[PDB]
Amino acid sequence: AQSIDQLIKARGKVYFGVATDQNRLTTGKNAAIIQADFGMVWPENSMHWDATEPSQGNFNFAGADYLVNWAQQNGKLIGGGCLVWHRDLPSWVSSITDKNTLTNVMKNHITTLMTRYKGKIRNWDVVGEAFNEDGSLRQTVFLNVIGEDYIPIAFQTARAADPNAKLYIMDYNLDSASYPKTQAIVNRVKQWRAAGVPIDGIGSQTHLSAGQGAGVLQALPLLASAGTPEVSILMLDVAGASPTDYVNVVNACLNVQSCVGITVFGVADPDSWRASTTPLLFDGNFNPKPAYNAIVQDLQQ
Amino acid sequence: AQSIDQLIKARGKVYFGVATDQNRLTTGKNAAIIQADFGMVWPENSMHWDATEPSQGNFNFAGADYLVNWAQQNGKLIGGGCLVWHRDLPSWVSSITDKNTLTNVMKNHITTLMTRYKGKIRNWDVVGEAFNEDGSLRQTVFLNVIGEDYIPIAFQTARAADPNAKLYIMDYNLDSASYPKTQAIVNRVKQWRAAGVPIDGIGSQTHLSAGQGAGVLQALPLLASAGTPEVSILMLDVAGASPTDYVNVVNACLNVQSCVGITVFGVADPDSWRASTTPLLFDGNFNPKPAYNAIVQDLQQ
Repeated sequence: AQSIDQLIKARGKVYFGVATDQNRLTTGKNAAIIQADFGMVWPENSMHWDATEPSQGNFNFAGADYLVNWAQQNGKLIGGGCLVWHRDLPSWVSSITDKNTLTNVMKNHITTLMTRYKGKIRNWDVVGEAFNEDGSLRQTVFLNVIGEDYIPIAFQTARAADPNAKLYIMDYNLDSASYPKTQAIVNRVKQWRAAGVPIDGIGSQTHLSAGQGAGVLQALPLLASAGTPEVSILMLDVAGASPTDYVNVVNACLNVQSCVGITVFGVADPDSWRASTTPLLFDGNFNPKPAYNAIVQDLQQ
Repeated sequence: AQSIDQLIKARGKVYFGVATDQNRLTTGKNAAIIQADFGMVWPENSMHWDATEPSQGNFNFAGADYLVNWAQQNGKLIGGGCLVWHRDLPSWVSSITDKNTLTNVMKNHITTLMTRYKGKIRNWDVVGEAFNEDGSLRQTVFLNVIGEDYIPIAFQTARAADPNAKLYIMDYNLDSASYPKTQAIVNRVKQWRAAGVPIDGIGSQTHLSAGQGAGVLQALPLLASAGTPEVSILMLDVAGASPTDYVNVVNACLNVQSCVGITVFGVADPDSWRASTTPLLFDGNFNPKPAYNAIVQDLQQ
């Protein structure tokens, strides 16, 4: 079973990565597969806000520490979870109505996580899921209380905390070039970067249905037209795991110079958040599926 | 699938349980199977010392809180994870050399966790894996620094923290009645209870190879001869998952009045610590295996 990370590096990319966490690495065959076949690990849950700061100032780092240590001991790159988003946000944060307080709470959360792992994390998702489907800004507690400058503030705070990290904005449903959300994030990132905001990358959280891989061949070039140094495919899975869909997504990254790599949202189907759609590259016996072998063949040519 | 928890309750027992945690409940089909078929949940990792007190006096409860909330919402009993053992132990604990200090650290760890969930946890494993295979006490930091009184102190502290909870000592390789460790824990528990130590249960961490189920029919009655109010089988798995092995373990519990129930160490084979031995009751597609149906039939006769 050849390594898709080694093959994608040979094509000039940085990594083929996977989401994982402590109890994945201690069960199944996940550790062995990640050691052999993937070049970068991401925290499935252990760096999100609900996991890391469940009460104000009460930081929970045991899970993230385990992942970072494991990655360093096994020579893997590390991607950092989402620092600022609304999903599963603890109630103590969404209850805050004072602009100064929330600004400092946001800054402290960013700075504390990034400082702890300073120099060890290749890229951080600083802001996630900030856009509505129509392309307007999603009305989260951060937008409602801080205002539109919360995105500039978050990225400026992150850059100061670890200047070595690549700083990403991330969203989903960026999979079609004709979708308003895709066009909107490009336009806003262009305008933020022109004003000096340090957005190094756009990460596309690519959760696809059967047959949607082909659209990424046109969407990813559009995302790259925003002019960020990097773009990436994040937390990829595909209902049905057709080889055609997976190969199309891989070729989209190969076709876009600034695409640095691809991360898949888990190793084996039974550990997927949508396991009934068997959407990953390894089956419930940890055997590589046809999609894995099709990626290998596509990368060899 | 018919519920083995309902069926074991119909035979006069308390529960058929399973180990789980937050990222199991949000992936695969684990939540649906636990809702339908199991009556108790245990924390796979979220209550061990490395997860809950990675620095002195500074506790991490996000993962454990999630599990406790989920269980209460879904009407499930909750078993508490091992409070005092040598596994998953942070280096700050194992570097302590003063008896008074380590005693206070141990008491504070016990009291803090048990107080937080006071009244919500049916069972706590207070001390785990305290015995060598020859029946002598394992030379852990607790034994080396405090001495053999650490076990009485741990149980007396636990009883004061939550008098409602059933307090267990737990160990593995208690699966054969002629094995030295089995008689040794009986000897010591009888002594401790005669000295008024509040040991309510012996929990047998039952990790079996093929064909070893038959021996539990003699070992579990021997464990029960120590006179604790309860015994249980914890974190059960069986290499090969033979119906004969699983049914023999179930019948050992049915044969022992004081055996309150059985907990299996996960739901589906790919999420096992020894997945290559396919040792659990559901396969990698979340289908019940022959051993599951054999338990169903055994409990109905």
